[PDB]
Amino acid sequence: KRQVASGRAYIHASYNNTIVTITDPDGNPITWSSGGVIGYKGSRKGTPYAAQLAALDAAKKAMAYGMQSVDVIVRGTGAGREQAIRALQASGLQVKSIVDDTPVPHNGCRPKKKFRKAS
Amino acid sequence: PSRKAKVKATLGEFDLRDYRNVEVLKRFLSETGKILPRRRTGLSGKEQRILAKTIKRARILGLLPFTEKLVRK
Amino acid sequence: ARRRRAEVRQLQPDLVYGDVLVTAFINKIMRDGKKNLAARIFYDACKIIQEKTGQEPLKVFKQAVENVKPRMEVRSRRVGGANYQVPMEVSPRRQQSLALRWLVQAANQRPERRAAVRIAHELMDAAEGKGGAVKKKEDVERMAEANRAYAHYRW
RNA sequence: GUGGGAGAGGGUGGUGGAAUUCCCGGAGUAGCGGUGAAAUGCGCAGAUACCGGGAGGAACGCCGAUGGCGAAGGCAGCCACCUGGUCCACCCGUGACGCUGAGGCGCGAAAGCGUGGGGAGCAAACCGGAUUAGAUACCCGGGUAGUCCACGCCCUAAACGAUGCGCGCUAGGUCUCUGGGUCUCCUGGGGGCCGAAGCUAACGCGUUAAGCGCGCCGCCUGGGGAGUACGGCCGCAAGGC
Repeated sequence: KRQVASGRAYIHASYNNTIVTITDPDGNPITWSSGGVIGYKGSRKGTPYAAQLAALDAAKKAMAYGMQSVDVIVRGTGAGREQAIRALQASGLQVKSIVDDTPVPHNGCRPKKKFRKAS
Repeated sequence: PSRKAKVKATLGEFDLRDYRNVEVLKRFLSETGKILPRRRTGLSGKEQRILAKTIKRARILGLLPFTEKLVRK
Repeated sequence: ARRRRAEVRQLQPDLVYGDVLVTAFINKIMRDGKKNLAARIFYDACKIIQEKTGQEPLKVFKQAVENVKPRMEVRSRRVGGANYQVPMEVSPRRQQSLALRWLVQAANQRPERRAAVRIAHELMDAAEGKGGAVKKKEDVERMAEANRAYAHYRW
């Protein structure tokens, strides 16, 4: 209930869950969805299907604020990130562009054991 | 394969030491602020080693990026 | 079947409709190789589909099979610990085997004392979209598409 | 000596951007997180996801190598200063000034110790969740010392090429780093691979020797008891020799 139309869609994939946040031309979120927002509670939350549903839920809800066109921004890798980038393209919203902006350090903090054994 | 074109050949006689030639330096950067490997820069161990310092110097001055976002995906 | 891809036994068409699919169904009714009693039952039934139904039996039959063929089914699978039920298509071949089998099964699940009738009535119900046969079919699809989350284990 | 050169060699000061955490503002709801599944945990005092601002600590993506430097330990953002080693060309100067080296002295990863500072992330101990027959573990959530700095101490290691240093001599082939040249290759120094002769128990080594020789140092003498006991020396202690 503002009527935006043009905006951004942040897809935050991960090996545990996917969460999409839609925003206005300059960052402030309009609506957000995830694997939890919808049914799924544990492992299920990750799965590409969930990512899909969540993507859609995100668009549908954003359709209300009158959204139409969006720029997609993918962050991270995980259980079905592409499905999300697809459910959007189909959701109805015209996807203006998909862009990987997954953060990466130029080597700063020692990661937790679980993510070390590398170099 | 990486047989598209050596950045070196696709260019003139430049001073690898010059840290302000944004024009040419920008040529050795990936589709991100990343410095290309010799495989693609067509430079040599020594040349390529001098580029790095130059491309890094240029980054501090703000002329060259440290990293750019990827489009498509 | 480790070596070949075991080809399908081709059946001799019906001795009345010259339809192979029919022989198949008759073979699924048969038990202890008493193929005569089996053939009879299916024909007596076809004549029960003629009376109580002004339609040609053969078309009622094929119609039935059609509604009873599942198009998606769930197949178990071990994936990291638990045994997730992966949903997937059903071969054209397997669709038939299941359809016919299910019909005869549900048919023999009916009450009417006469074998030939249970088949007659089951087929019809199946055509209309009702009956124990179509139950299982719709139950299967329901099972899949309800586990359509683990479908990324495509198989 | 003169002249060319390469380098994460060392020390001091400065400084750049990415990311994490925290804090502030904005917009925004109902979950986030995590696993084999879970739970603890966090979140309506509004978390997660998103935008902007700030503070702080630690590390330095790509380049990056199959690479380079150092005696070893070890050393990688960029900048300047201070500083070590080392190669090549010219053959110009001294004229055996050489080699090795018990003891000495110095350096010596990590952990650890003392005083003070710092503390974002990580994380012994510890506190919880789960798994299990039990779980003093592996997995998950927290978390102190510590990890960072300074000054002092400790002196160990699979401190490894498991191969002491120097010199001479003994087919080549191939890739590579760095210098010279008459620069489709020759020549010098370094890093790899394959291999002559030869060596080796074999594996393998083979101009970067584990080959053929000489000089000097260190070390071994069946296994366990045992790197223990005792004594001595060193250390604040743990402990070391």
